[PDB]
Amino acid sequence: PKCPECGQHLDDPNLKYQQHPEDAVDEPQMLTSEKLSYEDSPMHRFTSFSVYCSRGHLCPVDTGLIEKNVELYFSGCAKAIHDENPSMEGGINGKNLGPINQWWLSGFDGGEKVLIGFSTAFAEYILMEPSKEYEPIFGLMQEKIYISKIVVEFLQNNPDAVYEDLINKIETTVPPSTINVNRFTEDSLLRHAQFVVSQVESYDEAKDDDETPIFLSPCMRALIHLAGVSLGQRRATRAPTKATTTKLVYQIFDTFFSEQIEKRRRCGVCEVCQQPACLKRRCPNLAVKEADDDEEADDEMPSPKKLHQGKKKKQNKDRISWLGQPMKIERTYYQKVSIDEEMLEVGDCVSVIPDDSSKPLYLARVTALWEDKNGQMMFHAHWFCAGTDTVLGATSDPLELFLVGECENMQLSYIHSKVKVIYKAPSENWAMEGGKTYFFQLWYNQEYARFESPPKTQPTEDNKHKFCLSCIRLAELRQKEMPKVLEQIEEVDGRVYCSSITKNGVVYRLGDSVYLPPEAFTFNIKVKKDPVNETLYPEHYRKYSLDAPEPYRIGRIKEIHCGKKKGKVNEADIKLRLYKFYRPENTHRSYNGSYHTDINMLYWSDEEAVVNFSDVQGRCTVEYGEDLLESIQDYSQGGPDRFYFLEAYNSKTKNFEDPPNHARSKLPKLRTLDVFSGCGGLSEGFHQAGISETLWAIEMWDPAAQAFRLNNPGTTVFTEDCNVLLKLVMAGEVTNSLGQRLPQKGDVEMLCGGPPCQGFSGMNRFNSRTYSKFKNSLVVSFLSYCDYYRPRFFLLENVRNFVSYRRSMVLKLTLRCLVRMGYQCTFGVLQAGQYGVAQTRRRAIILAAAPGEKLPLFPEPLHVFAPRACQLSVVVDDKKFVSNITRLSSGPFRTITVRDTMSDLPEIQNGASNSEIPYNGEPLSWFQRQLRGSHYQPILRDHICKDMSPLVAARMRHIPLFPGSDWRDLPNIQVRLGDGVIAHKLQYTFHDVKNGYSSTGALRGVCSCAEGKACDPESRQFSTLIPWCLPHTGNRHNHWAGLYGRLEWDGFFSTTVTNPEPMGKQGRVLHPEQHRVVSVRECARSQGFPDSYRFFGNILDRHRQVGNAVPPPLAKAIGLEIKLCLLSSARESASAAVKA
Ligand SMILES: [Zn+2]
Ligand SMILES: [Zn+2]
Ligand SMILES: [Zn+2]
Ligand SMILES: [Zn+2]
Repeated sequence: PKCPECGQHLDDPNLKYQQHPEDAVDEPQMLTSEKLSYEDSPMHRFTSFSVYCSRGHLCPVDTGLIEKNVELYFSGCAKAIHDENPSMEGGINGKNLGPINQWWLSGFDGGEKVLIGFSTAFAEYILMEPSKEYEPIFGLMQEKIYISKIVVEFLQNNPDAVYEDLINKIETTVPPSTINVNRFTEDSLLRHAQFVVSQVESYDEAKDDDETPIFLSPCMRALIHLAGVSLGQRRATRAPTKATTTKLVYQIFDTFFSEQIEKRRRCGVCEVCQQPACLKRRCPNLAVKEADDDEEADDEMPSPKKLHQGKKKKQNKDRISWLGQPMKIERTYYQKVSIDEEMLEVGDCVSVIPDDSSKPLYLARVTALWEDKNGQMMFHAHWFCAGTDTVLGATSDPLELFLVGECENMQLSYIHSKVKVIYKAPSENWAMEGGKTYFFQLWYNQEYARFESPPKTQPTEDNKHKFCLSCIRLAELRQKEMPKVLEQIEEVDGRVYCSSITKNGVVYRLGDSVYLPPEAFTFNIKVKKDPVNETLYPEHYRKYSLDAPEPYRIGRIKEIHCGKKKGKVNEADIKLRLYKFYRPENTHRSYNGSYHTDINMLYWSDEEAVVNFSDVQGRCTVEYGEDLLESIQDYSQGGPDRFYFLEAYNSKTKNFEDPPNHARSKLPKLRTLDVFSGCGGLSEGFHQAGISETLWAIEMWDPAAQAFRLNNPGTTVFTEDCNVLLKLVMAGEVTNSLGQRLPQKGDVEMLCGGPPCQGFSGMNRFNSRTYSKFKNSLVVSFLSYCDYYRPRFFLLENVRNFVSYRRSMVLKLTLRCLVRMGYQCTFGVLQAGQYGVAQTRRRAIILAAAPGEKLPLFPEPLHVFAPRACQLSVVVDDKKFVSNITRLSSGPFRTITVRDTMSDLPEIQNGASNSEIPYNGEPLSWFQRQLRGSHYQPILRDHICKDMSPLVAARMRHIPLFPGSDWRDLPNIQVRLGDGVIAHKLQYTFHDVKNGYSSTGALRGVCSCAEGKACDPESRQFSTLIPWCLPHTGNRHNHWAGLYGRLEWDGFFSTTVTNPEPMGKQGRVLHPEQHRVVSVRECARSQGFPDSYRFFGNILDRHRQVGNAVPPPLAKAIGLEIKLCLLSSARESASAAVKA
């Protein structure tokens, strides 16, 4: 019993038949009425409507029957186009009104004007209210339509919105009384995914701009993949931001566009492709792939080859003759001047023509001039680097050269011409200056991509002739790397026993402690599943289609025994006898040691080991706790590489005895402005490192600016657009609107900030479209703040991919900009997890130091972390750039786990709303002890989590506790959803040709596409415990591994969480044990925020605050590198005040 025209089942109890009114005259006759008074189709209103098949069954319109060619007829009261009355008053009745040509919509912009309309070969109709009988059908259609309105209006306002932003928008929208639904959930969006998506695509075709289609925003692409959407199904129709630049900054971006600015695998299958300068044949399937592809980068390639090592051509010899008297005599005889038709003097610059493999004319500075024992007239060439050959490439000034550590001896014959090379030195008031020939400003380090201030070491009279800065640089480096013996005692055999040695500029005496790889030495050693019920766990079959290393070994120096090279000591074969230290985990305690133990603590062991000095990783202080003048806490925080012991451990007895007797015995706070401050995470870390004071912050979002105020009372927190506050200082205004005191030149010592990269964040080459955005971006505004203020220190923090955006053009242009201003600058990727947080998050960091200060290094990882997460290198124009970081893999401390992070917090349930609750317990882990304080605090603030819908909540309760459990572990069971609502079972009705049958011979398919056919809609199940969408799109998305996943106690957070959603893109977000999502505080702990840190606004505002922040431990680490630059520069002036 099915309809041969509309398909509807006759046994369906919701089926209804059409009932005509009397008047009911057919379409043509109805249309010739005087009740009626810009298109060749009469437009009229239409109330009390009903849609039906030739057989008379009331029909939906949204179901695609019209498209499947099925003739649909209608009836009701036709009224006048201006008549707003939804009653059958001023109107004629019509019946079986001509087969519906197509249906349409309008009002996707202005007011709540969403009008539904029908089109017939006779006329156009603007549907008013439906008939009694047809009302429920038009009712479901009304829902579908409202959701589509919310989505479209939200996307016009908020493009760039992420999946979690949409879910919140939908969940939060209060539908009018007229809609039969109380509120829309994620379950609704998934149910009407095909409708919504096809409507969002329709809006794009309809109103036309040069702007990005709305179906391509992140939330929309996330929906398309998660739900099983078929793109391309067509339907219905109906001044730019200016950056406050400085002259300098403007010209860089201006003089880049005005140069570099130049100018397809379509699916075929879709309805868009299957249609014919008219063009709107833009394949949605290709568009999605392209947009998804543009979001991915390339993370290994060899060390870049050193320049100037190619062949050179010789110039013809006319007259080459020395002028003046020899400067010195060494087998070699130096001279101040030489003749080569014209005059060349020690210190001039020359051009050397190479074997033109690209034709780039080589440039050098004439270091020395001499005549070798064979009468060959030589010169030493200290090579220059063309800007187009530094990281900068094409963006650089073509007249700009750079100093390098590249120099070689050559015959005077290679010289083609003497070249004028000017040093563009900084002014006396370079700091107050904010707004032809070859020149150079900086010294470039190819490997690490550091532009720094020229050495400024002047020639001694002993080497006034031979003076090469590259030779001096190489010298220092070779002698620092060198393993040399400082003081030697007495030899036994052919091995000399010493009291002190050195390497990497670190001095190692006897009794000092050392770091070593875990493979250096050893300690004293130690010594199958059953079938699943597949009817109950039908998705578990999907469960099957390198971890963190060990921290350093530690030992105290007993002997420095050595070897002998014929005459003296064999500097290479320095050996070390050491006393082994155990970490509580190394001990029989193992994993049970590592919990409550101070990350700092060790145990003494009379055990001995011999290793090479070449394996020593560094020095560290291991002291006895009872022979300490301060408390362990005071000691441990006092400085880096500080470890302690209070007991000793006998491996044989497995006992802890007291240790033996032989085991015993101002900083300038830079005045900071933090643009795009947030709640102050970066300001916090920098405050902890002691290097700063944040007196000014700029944050446009009220809840964040409020939260920054709470935590920094001394700060002037501006909430105006930074572009306005800049135009205001560049006008002499001393105060803003509220009368807040504007910072001026000299006030700001350090400038930091995280500029958003809104409309250009993508990997492909620039366009007219993408450049436009970047040209006036906050990156441009931020660089301008740097140019006007001329701060001593600068930091631009961002997502790691900032380094790869637009073929690295965002990075290259940022560096070029810093260079034109005259700054020492560099870049690097850092992994948050390596500095003490239970989270994998990389960040691009752009450091800059003013001429006069020194350019800081990137900090050495303090924590051992998984290698997969620590991919720190950057490819720029197919050359591999690396930072000064040496600790590739290892480090002094064990990883910080989710357990360390939150194992102390008291239980909370889903929807937990009390912001101020007792702790109900003491801290457990070392980490917890740190963020809580070494005292008593009563209140636990922000241990608050989202009230998830009864459906989500029920799923969370059914996720098991075993580490690694996600949605694949859910049971296929009916659950009473708190209210009247009942979460039903997922029906397996299709074959999965690729996945086979279950162990019970059951089907695994959930949609017709599992069999290779097209999707059959309304095979689409909703309000199921196992979400229908997941088996639907599983095979193409790695079985959505992690979705509804609980964090592992031993694990970490996947990324910075800003809004936890179980089917989102922010990773495993459920609590390891409790039937809820991670709390605001749990996230704050993942970010290494002290427990006393304050947040502001509603729950979501507090989640976004926490998640948007730079983790304070990463900022402390960076801050401490600034510490060394300050200390080092403060003592350099002091050891020069004496010489003056
Ligand atoms: Zn029918
Ligand atoms: Zn297509
Ligand atoms: Zn040299
Ligand atoms: Zn399907």
